[PDB]
Amino acid sequence: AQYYPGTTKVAQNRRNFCNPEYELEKLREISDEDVVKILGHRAPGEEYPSVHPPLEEPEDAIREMVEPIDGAKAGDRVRYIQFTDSMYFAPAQPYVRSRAYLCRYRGADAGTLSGRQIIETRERDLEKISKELLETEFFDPARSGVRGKSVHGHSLRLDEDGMMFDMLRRQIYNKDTGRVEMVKNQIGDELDEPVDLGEPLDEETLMEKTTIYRVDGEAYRDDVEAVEIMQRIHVLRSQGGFN
Amino acid sequence: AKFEDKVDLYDDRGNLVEEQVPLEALSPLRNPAIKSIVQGIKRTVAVNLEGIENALKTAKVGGPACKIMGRELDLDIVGNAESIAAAAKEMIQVTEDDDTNVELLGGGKRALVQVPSARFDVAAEYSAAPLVTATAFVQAIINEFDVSMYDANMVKAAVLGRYPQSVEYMGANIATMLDIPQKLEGPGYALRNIMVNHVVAATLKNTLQAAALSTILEQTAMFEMGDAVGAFERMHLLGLAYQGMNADNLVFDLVKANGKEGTVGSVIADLVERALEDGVIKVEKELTDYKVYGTDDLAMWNAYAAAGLMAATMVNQGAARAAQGVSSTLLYYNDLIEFETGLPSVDFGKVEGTAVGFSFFSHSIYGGGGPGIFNGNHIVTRHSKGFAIPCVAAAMALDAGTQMFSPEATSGLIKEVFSQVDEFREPLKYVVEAAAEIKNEI
Amino acid sequence: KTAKVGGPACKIMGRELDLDIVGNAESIAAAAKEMIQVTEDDDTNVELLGGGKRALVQVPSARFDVAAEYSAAPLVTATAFVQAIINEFDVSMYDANMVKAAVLGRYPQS
Amino acid sequence: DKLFINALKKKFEESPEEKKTTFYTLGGWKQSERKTEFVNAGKEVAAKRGIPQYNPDIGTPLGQRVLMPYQVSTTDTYVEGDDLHFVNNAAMQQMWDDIRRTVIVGLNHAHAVIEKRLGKEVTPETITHYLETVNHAMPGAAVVQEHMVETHPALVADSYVKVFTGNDEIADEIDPAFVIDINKQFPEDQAETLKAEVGDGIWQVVRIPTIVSRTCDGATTSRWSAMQIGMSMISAYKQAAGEAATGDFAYAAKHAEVIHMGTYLPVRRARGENEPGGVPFGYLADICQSSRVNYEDPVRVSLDVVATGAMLYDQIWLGSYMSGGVGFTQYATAAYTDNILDDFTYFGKEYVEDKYGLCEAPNNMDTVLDVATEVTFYGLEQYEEYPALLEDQFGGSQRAAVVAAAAGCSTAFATGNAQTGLSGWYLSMYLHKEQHSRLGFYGYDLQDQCGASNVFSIRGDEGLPLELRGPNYPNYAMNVGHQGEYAGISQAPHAARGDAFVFNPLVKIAFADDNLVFDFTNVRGEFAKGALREFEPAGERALITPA
Amino acid sequence: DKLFINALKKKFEESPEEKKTTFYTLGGWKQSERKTEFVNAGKEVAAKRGIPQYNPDIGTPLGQRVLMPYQVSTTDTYVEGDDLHFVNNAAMQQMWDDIRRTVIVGLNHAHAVIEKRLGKEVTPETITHYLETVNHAMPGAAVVQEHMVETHPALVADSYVKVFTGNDEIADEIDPAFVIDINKQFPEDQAETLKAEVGDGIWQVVRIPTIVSRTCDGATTSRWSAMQIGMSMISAYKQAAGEAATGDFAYAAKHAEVIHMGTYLPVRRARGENEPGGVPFGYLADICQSSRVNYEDPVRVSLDVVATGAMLYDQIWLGSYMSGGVGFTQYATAAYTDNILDDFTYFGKEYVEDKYGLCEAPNNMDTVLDVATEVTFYGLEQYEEYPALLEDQFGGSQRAAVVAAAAGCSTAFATGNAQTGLSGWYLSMYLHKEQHSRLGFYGYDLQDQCGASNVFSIRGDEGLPLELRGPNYPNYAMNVGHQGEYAGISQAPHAARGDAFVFNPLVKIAFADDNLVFDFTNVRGEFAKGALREFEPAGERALITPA
Ligand code: F43
Ligand SMILES: C[C@@H](OP(=O)(O)O)[C@H](NC(=O)CCCCCCS)C(=O)O
Ligand SMILES: O=S(=O)(O)CCS
Ligand SMILES: O=S(=O)(O)CCS
Ligand SMILES: [Mg+2]
Ligand SMILES: [Mg+2]
Ligand code: NA
Ligand SMILES: [Xe]
Ligand SMILES: [Xe]
Ligand SMILES: [Xe]
Ligand SMILES: [Xe]
Repeated sequence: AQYYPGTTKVAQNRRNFCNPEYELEKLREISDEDVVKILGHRAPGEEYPSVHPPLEEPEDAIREMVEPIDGAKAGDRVRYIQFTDSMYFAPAQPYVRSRAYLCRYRGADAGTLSGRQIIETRERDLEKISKELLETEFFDPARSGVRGKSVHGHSLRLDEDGMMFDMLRRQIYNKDTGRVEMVKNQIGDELDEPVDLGEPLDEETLMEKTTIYRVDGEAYRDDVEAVEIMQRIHVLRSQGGFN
Repeated sequence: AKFEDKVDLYDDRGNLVEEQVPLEALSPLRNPAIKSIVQGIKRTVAVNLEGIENALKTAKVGGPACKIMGRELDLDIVGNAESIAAAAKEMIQVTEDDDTNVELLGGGKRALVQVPSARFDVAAEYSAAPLVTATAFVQAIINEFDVSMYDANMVKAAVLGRYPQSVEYMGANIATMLDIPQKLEGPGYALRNIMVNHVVAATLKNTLQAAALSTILEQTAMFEMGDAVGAFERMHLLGLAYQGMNADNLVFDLVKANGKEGTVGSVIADLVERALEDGVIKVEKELTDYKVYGTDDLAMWNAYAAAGLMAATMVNQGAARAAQGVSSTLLYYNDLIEFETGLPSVDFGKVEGTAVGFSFFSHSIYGGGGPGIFNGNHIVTRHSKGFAIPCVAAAMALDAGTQMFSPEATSGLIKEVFSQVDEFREPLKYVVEAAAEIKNEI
Repeated sequence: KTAKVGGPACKIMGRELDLDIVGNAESIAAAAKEMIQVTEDDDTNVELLGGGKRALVQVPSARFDVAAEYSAAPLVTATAFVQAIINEFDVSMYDANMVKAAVLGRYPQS
Repeated sequence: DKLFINALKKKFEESPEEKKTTFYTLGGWKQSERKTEFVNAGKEVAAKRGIPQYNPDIGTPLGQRVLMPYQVSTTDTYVEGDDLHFVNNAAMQQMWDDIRRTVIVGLNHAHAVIEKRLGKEVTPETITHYLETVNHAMPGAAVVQEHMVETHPALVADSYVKVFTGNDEIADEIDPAFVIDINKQFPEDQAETLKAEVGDGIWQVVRIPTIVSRTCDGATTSRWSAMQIGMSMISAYKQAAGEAATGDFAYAAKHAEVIHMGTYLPVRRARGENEPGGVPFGYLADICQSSRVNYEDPVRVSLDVVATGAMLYDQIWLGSYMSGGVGFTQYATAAYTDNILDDFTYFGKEYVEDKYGLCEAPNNMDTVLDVATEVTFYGLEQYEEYPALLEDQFGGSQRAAVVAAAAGCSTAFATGNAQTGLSGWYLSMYLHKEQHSRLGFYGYDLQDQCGASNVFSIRGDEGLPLELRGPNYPNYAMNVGHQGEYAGISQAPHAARGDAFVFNPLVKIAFADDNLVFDFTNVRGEFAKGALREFEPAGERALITPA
Repeated sequence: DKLFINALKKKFEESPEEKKTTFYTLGGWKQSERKTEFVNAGKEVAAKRGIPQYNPDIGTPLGQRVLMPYQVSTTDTYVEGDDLHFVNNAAMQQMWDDIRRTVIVGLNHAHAVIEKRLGKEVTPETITHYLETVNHAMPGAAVVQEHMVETHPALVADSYVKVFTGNDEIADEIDPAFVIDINKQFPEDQAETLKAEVGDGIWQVVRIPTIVSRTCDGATTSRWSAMQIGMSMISAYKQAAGEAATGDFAYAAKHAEVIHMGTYLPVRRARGENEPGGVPFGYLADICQSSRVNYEDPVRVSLDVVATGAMLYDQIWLGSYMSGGVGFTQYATAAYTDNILDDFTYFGKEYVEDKYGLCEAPNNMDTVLDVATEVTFYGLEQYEEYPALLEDQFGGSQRAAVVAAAAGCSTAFATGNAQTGLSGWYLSMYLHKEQHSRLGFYGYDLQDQCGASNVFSIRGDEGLPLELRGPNYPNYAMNVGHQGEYAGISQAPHAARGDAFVFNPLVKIAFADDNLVFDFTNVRGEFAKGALREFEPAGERALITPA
């Protein structure tokens, strides 16, 4: 699959996120316990609450052909993880996430907004996905944020440390260490022990990995082949609706 | 036949049934089974005899939390259901041995009623089914117990509710699949104002049978709305065949090839391959490491893309066993396939647009609800002309119990009664057989 | 011809289209009947009246055997005559919406 | 003495029995303080705006007869009829606004979604936290997003959310500021009936701002309510601010467990929810709170409902929504002024009480023919013996409504059944028509002639118990002088029976609330207070306007 | 300088180009004068009523960033966003009331019935006598019957009836107090177009009282109008007060020659006539009177329509009628604050003027692909170069609506056709979505994705010229950030062409009236006046309420 047209770094970064054969660059190591703490749906070691009994406990050719994910077999709840991406060269961006999620992950419910992007799926499968979303180049601890509510910041100016605005301040930059610590879960509840999220990517690497077009980076109007395809779809949609 | 297209018909198990069937043999205007499905929906009414008895016994009539103290009537309606149903059928029928059907269910607690077709041959719309059924059972109950003139109005309230003070049958103890004609978003929408939960309930949560029935209802309404007329008729017939009828086993094969490990993106890649394999699309232009695809048959590309859309829904929401992600699948299958190919998505963007609001109005505060409460006459999901609702019926069929407003909560009377008719419960069977029987008359 | 569409005293200046519809009413009505009819031998009837100024249309009964109510008659007739007028004069994509407003009015806003 | 004698003596100098008086020498409109105020105001209006307006010389000259004052029944307040026009009476406008801006929303499905789909606990402590959250958000304030602009708390001070439940122990655990205390508002036997009807259910009574209700329409109420319920559910129970389960609360609040005051109307009289035409007669009887404060006097309870409905249905609904202009003020005041309907109805009550005993009469046509005929003849004879009474209620429609309301309510006092009371209403009309060879206006008895055969019909758009009927019942959809009285006949048998409610116990509880602006326990007393320009309504824009 | 620079400098201490600022140290809600007023008011409100209300400690703490002031575009008025909430802004409420209480009723059929069926004469002198009669009766005063009670003339001082006609001699013969003079209100070339459209027809502009419109609903307007027209026809032309021919006037006034501001809505969004959802985009452009005072600046005319529509459709209609609560104030203020949309649209005008010249471009997709793409890139680049601008219009929906409106209006400036302007609107969305990998809220581009295929469709519920579409167009029925801008795109090609009207010449003339309360020639200026609490609305009850 080609996934997306264009000849800029942005276009290639969008293809890289969508291509399941592209191995996402791992930038940090996060423990399983910290991921469960960041999600905030259950305490580490707490059993998965069930919305319905396990599947083993009707006749359908589709049901027999589509292998369910492990969380659906057990009857786990559908929980979420939600990210906010700064328009100042965050590596991932809202529509890039949803497009990439439905190429890479099974049983995914993705939603795109300007100030947030959410995926809902079975709880134990979300934890496996959230690990990759938090450890890889999908996430930057300064220009990106895990936010279940009060997501204001994607379009705001940065603070003195280069951190994106957060009404609840879930991610704290440490001036002494140069690393970001997550002091609350994505809904804003204080954690017992913060989770180290590593150092923010420098401005050189952000522009190398970002998927947003900007005039002070790579402008969308200069990626003439990408614009041409969007204009082509607009014209073909118009003609199809007429006849 | 107006069109040259022919399709190979398959069953809900991926087995070939009939090869090279003209496209219009599946048309609602020609297929006798689709005619039997549409006419059956118009004339079928469920009567809750137990609910009527409980309403009369408690004087709880006319809407939620409503009661008139002092109006209680203790009538053994369920105990006398045989005599009551026999008297009602005598008033419902036009002549003896016509197609009037009255059957008791649940030991007399329920009643399946099918108003004779002769009443509809001289009627403008479909309201004769509940109105004749309600008044026949009201009269039958009154005659059975000799309810006095001063008490009979409570039997009327117990059966049909607060009508005509309310516009609807508010608090009634009868149910149909269609709603009152006043609630149509527009003329010709009546076959769309059928809740997805209603379809899933009476299909008994079979994915392919729910998908076929939803497509049958949606595309048949496209004929009544005038959308499937002239330049657009072939597009709607092709969409009916490939997306809802498993034409050429395309939906089935796509689901089979991506069922164990596949995603929406993997279903797209296989669908684009199949369209290129079958000559539906061809490389029109080459950009920098990007092939621009074109087609000389937009209606056929739309049908192929619509098949993969249904298959992507079955793969994505089937793996999760939760229907809620169907709004995401309907959106990004179409978003991804446009930048994958350079061709317009299903319904030329209208499925993607419908999915945007459907995602919103099923994950926010401003209205909507669960996927099962939507329908073609909902303001949120009326915009795509028959290509989006069938995927929701397939998704709700795969939901393993994650919905508060499931068909068991909003369509309980439908699941018990309307599923008993074999035409509605397994429509893929009869529509394929009927198309084969008329293949040489098209 | 006057761009007076969509209700009483309504007009969109600059949208005027001069089409000789009545002069070609025979070809237009024949083209519409081809879209209104189900088969060549159903009970579809399209007749011109007043020298082509009017048209009597009877939508075939086969469409109502698979319809819930009666709105198929105006909706199928309206879109068949809209398409027939557009095909007759090759009305461009950018002007065709005026033919739709002239036939069916302000629906679906009203 | 007859209850209307004092009012008649206040109106005219002659004795009530005198058949002669003098006309044409009263000075026209100059006899009236109110008309004089209007003439001076019309001059100022025309002068300020440069267009003629009120002019007593247009058309025919008002005031060739006595321009009567009216006694508001059950009070000693005497006003000119112009003071009872809904445009001139802020108490009447606020009564409708208080109904229009109210909706009842259950918490039972929502709490089930919280515990099952979200796996979180619901306790009286969480309900209190939610209620404190919703009473901040409901008037129009933010709880989640950053940089939100909000409504002025003083402009929306009348909007709030309360809850009630039949479980006394649960009710005592919720913060009492948010609880409608059934045990404090209703007498013992009524409170036990209502608490038994509600059971373990928890129901919200939501009132949106009057200023919004006046700016928008009735259909806004349930939507405005649902948005702020949904936001407060997100905040109080720590949901993601927009996930899949959030859609359940929206559907629950907008459709699943919502009780509208009025259902929507068909196209010819196109109107959304919470408009007067959608309010059934049973709801209107239950909105009126006379039942819980005058429960020993079923006549007083029934006639307070008549006053509620006559003003709403005839003056605001039929007199403005469906027509307009000068309106139907005196068409309605005939039913709640001068103690005229009171005298007629207290007669029928005593007649029924002595002959049958309340609710002891047979529920058949014999009781209808007896009670309705006796009360009708008594009522019509009062106009024949007191010429000042006949000149007071000068319109035949007025008289037909008052006489039949007494006959209908009395028949319902006897049978304990509202349907035979309705049959007595129409019999009263037929006897009235024959006695005086006249009835109402040109089209008064459309429903009245359809009446007898449709009382006990069971057909599609004909058969309904009176409690379920309303202004949208086909025969009733057009004409003045009926709907408000039908609401009184619906209240009549339940008031005599001692029932806590007529049709919906949740509606009855929803208006037993001291934080309402209009006092629904004293409807006629509120009408008099608004006529005297002493009523303080909500929704004014004075705070955001210059001095 | 860019037109938005001044507003950005007033909002923040940093220069508009700076990418960094400081947060969290502003004191929360204490940074704002308005929030401080709300906190104090909520404390007083809660104490007075005994129920908690506004509480800044509920939910999340507002004010971690700068709580911005907003410049009302084309003015020098700076207010906090709460002052532009429709509940807090009496000018916004009065703008909608002036539309809701207005109806246009022809006199042409009525005068024909008088002369043919009644055999009586109609002259300019009789029309003046009728107009003097109707301006007494329309506010709620009697002309025929004895012992009528009337509305207080001071409470209904805003109700009146005027007439207009294209015949200068007929207009000059009617008393000028009742005449909307087309020659005085419109420039010459516009006046000739309107007078040619009206011809010898005589049309009434009826405005019923604001206090009634707020008490009732929009469907009251045409009924209230018809009642008082009929009574004045009976009085002025000496009919029997109720004969057969009287029925003709009623049907004429209620159906035959009546122009509603809004048509009724279907059941799901059940509403009668004259509600915002029924007002098509062409009517809204003609209601706005910027066209007759700013006819030399097609950008100024188009954006005054955007301001008119964004407030009504998003804040009142979608933000209250269809939802409610805190609402959609800033979803709409993005389109009429800080001169942002002005800067974007003046760019596209000059681009079109320099490259094509206004209305000289081909009406095809080539012009769409060129102008819409160029204007879109300009709009998005301003957010990229001015971080304060991106922090100002922080919501993606806000940005998508502003950018696409400029692209749509500019494309319409080029083609002189609103349908290609609409196509440019949706193209802007597609380019915007791909450039920033984001667009609007969760469900912003439902219509935006359906857009391209439905611009030139001809099918039943898909095909309509943009002037005929409105809030009931199926794709448009739900979502913010479109409807007000669609009205501006409807105005754009006619403003560039110099047309006197967009869709209905009678609607355009009917609001060229200085006796209106709201000044529709200066919509944004009126919004600023209401934000400063200096606007005096109609419909207040102060006269009938205690001090
Ligand atoms: C709970 C929801 C989900 C839903 O159905 N509506 C919400 C909330 C609702 C509430 C918020 C009131 C409160 O705070 O109590 C209100 C005011 C509607 C109401 N009930 O009165 C509203 N949104 Ni929302 N909402 C808005 C917006 C937005 C933008 C904000 C993006 C950002 O980065 O700040 C995003 C959608 C997007 O990503 O594009 C958004 C989301 C959301 N919106 C998320 C909450 C997001 C969060 O947790 O912070 N709104 C806007 O884009 C601007 C206008 C603004 C509206 C208020 C106004 O117009 O003045 C408000 C309109
Ligand atoms: C969707 C539909 O609601 P229901 O799903 O029917 O509850 C519809 N409301 C709306 O469209 C809400 C519009 C305003 C809130 C969203 C603004 S983006 C309506 O009430 O008719
Ligand atoms: O004379 S009519 O009875 O038509 C009018 C009654 S208000
Ligand atoms: O977050 S949502 O887009 O659903 C709400 C927008 S106000
Ligand atoms: Mg008081
Ligand atoms: Mg002024
Ligand atoms: Na109102
Ligand atoms: Xe079904
Ligand atoms: Xe859908
Ligand atoms: Xe009572
Ligand atoms: Xe103009």
